[PDB]
Order: sequence, then structure tokens, then C-alpha cells
Amino acid sequence: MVNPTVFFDIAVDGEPLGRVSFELFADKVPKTAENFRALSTGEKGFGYKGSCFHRIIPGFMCQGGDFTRHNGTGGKSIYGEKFEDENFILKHTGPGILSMANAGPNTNGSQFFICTAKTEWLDGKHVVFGKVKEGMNIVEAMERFGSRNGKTSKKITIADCGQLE
Ligand SMILES: CCOC(=O)CNC(=O)N(Cc1ccc(N)cc1)Cc1cn(C)nn1
Repeated sequence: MVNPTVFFDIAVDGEPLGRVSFELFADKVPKTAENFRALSTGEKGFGYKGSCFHRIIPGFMCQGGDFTRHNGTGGKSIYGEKFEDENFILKHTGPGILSMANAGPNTNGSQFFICTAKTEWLDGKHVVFGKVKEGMNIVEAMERFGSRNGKTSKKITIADCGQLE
């Protein structure tokens, strides 16, 4: 019944920064939420631990989850390489929204982004499946290492991750 919570412990060139936790809307997008959950625990034998935020645009979003190519071209879901857009019930309402990156319709893998602004233009094209619960301050700190073109000035990693509670 209860939506699951997952955490990322974030590091900046290897130096611990802080924890970000997320509520995953399993009640509204269960297939998508379960993929992110499972990738955060690593229970299928692959996942986010050790991966980076490869693209960070201040005033827009922080993107990550490419654990296979490390640069935005890769990633895979727990269901296979790519799974369908589950639904577009939830909207990109503001900072802290967690949503799937994709390369076209029905191309979800493992890549995700965390909004740091309202990104309404993505509604109905990216599946929203969670939100930051605690540590929006840590997201804002991460965001300061981005740039206009998205290249990061220091390496922003998920040092550890998993499920809370
Ligand atoms: C705000 C969300 O934007 C996207 O998802 C657009 N596509 C996307 O970002 N990527 C393409 C992508 C997304 C998901 C999958 N599964 C594969 C490719 C990853 C990427 C591209 N670049 C230059 N840096 N990162």
C-alpha cells in the first residue's frame, strides 16, 4: 500500500555531499516505480550504484542513470533494454519531480531526471513517477556543478543507493 522510498548518497569528486530520498508513486505508475526501485537496490544484479549525473543544467534538471555507457547513450531497464510509457497521469509541476528520460515514444530504460524547475513542455511525453522527499538542498548543491550545456565541472556520483524503511 505504502509507496516505497529510495535514497541516493551523492558524492562530488569522491567527497560525500549528502543524501537525497525519493517517494516513488507505485500507486499511480507501478511498473515504472518498480524499475527505479529495483535499480536503486541493485537486486537484479545491475543498477545505479556508482553511476553519475552526466548532464546537469541549472534551472532545468539533473539527469543520470546511464550505468552501461556513462554518458547518456545507454542504460537498460529490469524488463529488458526498453519498456513502454506506462501512463502520463502525473505532470512536471516543479522542482523535485522525478521522471524518465527517453529517446522517443516507449523507450524508457534506466535514465531518469530530477527537475529543478517546472518543465511543463515535457508533460505527456516523459513519465513522471516520483518526487524528492528529503534532500532538495542536496539536489540544489549538485545543480551548482552543472553548466548551460550540461557538462559538469566535478564528477557527481551516486556513491550508494537503496531502499529506506
Ligand atoms: C529532460 C529529459 O530529456 C530526455 O530524456 C531527452 N533524452 C535524453 O536526455 N537522453 C537520451 C536517452 C534517454 C533515455 C534512454 N533510455 C536512452 C537515451 C539522454 C541524454 C542525451 N544527452 C545529450 N545527454 N543525455
